[PDB]
Amino acid sequence: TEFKAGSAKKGATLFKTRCLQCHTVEKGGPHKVGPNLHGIFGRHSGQAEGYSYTDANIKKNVLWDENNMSEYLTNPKKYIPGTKMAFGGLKKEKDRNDLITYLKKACE
Amino acid sequence: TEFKAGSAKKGATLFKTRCLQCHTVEKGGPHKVGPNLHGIFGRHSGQAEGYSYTDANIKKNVLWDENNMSEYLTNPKKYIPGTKMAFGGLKKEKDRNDLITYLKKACE
Ligand code: HEC
Ligand code: HEC
Repeated sequence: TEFKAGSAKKGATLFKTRCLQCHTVEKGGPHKVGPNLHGIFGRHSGQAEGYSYTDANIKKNVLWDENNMSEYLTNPKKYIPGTKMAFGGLKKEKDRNDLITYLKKACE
Repeated sequence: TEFKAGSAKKGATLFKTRCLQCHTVEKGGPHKVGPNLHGIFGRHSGQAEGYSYTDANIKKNVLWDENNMSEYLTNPKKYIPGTKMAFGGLKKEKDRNDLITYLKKACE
């Protein structure tokens, strides 16, 4: 790709410190501020039921792959202008590789 | 995406006339000229076991999503220079949408 595997353990702690405030990853996990992300890989943006997405996310219709996800995480608002996800971004590719490695695994 | 759903039925007949000569889609289907494609979506290129891929496909490490797949099908050799897949391409987006619609479904 333009994405390579990292440390899932490192990625777990990245999740906890940077994403857990708003999201769950487990199957049967609830929506919070943000939507539960189980099964995100391969699904298009805006399709978790019971969550109120912005117009912007839905119409962006991103197919979530480890690769798209990387560009998204760099700068969410640059990627989906108008998203209400209030997260600045993960500028280091190594951080993103770690986190996505952990998401790839925990969201299946 | 930059890909929209079409006719899975139309996509089935596209498969039969243009891809079936070399590939199977069913779970438990054999490799032929080309590899069995069950589960292709979300997997990287070159990872079906028991198939002898070209150096080119493997190192290209494409993550197969309905979207990548479209660009691939336009012109396989332009996309993976050196691939031994001898298929010229499906130039009409509508044809590709139909076929991918059918693959999305039959390869799960
Ligand atoms: C609250 C301050 C957030 C933090 C921190 C993170 N996310 Fe988030 N995310 C949040 C919201 C409110 C939304 C909805 C956006 C909208 O415009 O509707 C999102 C969305 C996602 C998505 C898209 C999900 C989809 O189903 O399309 C993803 C892939 C995502 N968020 C991932 C994620 C990760 C991995 C984070 C840690 C770096 C993270 N988000 C932080 C809110 C919040
Ligand atoms: C024989 C003349 C082919 C026809 C017609 C089609 N494909 Fe093919 N495909 C063929 C080969 C020999 C290979 C291997 C390529 C190599 O360089 O190793 C491929 C590969 C694929 C792939 C990649 C699979 C992977 O696991 O990475 C895909 C996605 C694919 N072929 C799809 C496919 C479709 C949908 C076709 C009909 C339009 C099709 N191929 C035609 C051989 C032949």
